[PDB]
Amino acid sequence: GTILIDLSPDDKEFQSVEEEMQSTVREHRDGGHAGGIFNRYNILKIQKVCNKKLWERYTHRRKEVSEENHNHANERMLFHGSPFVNAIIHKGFDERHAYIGGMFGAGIYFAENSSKSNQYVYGIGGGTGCPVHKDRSCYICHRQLLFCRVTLGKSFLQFSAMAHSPPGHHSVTGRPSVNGLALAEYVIYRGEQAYPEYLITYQIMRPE
Ligand SMILES: Cc1ccc(C2=NC(=O)C3=CC=C[NH+](C)C3=C2)cc1
Ligand SMILES: [Zn+2]
Repeated sequence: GTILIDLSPDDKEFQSVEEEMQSTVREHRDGGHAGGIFNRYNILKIQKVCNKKLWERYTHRRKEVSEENHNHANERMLFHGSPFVNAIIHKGFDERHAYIGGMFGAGIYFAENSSKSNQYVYGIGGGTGCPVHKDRSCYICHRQLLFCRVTLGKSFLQFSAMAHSPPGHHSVTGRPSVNGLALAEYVIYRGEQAYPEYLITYQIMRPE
C-alpha cells in the first residue's frame, strides 16, 4: 500500500523539513553515548510516505479527538527514531512500536529535538550502534528518522526531571524541568494518532 516519493532538494518542502531536522539538534547529557557526537547532519534523501489506508485511519482518529477537544486536534510535526522504521512506513504505528520501558509508560514516543530521536535509531540507548561497524557514533552508515504528523488532543503535562492515556487526556507531554536547552517529548497510546509522513535518510557529521 505504501509508496515513497523522493523530494528534490530544490523543493521548498524538502528545505523546510531539512531545516527542522538541522535546527533542532542539541547536546545530550550522555556526551554522545547513545546517538553519537555531532552538531549537524548530512541529509541524503527525504521521501514523502503515501499510504491512503493509513492516512484515512489517521484522519478518522484525528476527527474523533478534535470533537472531544473543542474542535482542536492539537496536531504537531514531531520526530520518531526506531529500529522498526521500515515496518512503520508499510504497516503504520501500533503496539509493537511502543517503548515499553519509557518513563511515561508503554506508549509511542516522539521528540521535538531530532537529535533525541537519533538516539533510538539503533535501539534503546543506541543499542550496539550501526549493524556494520557496531559504532553508536558511526559517521559512515546511513540512518533514518521519521518526521510525523501527531495528534495530541488534550495532553497531560508532566514536568520532568500498550498503556492508556491518563483519564480525560489523549497524550502525555514530557516537559523538561532541569535541562534548560531540551525541547519537549510526547507520548501517544494509540497508533492511529500518528502518520509517518516523511522518511529522512541521513548521516551524522563529525565536528571539525
Ligand atoms: C523500541 C523503541 C522505539 C522507539 C523509541 C523512541 N523513539 C523516539 O523517537 C523518542 C523520542 C523522544 C523520547 N523517546 C523516549 C523516544 C523513544 C524507543 C524504543
Ligand atoms: Zn557504521
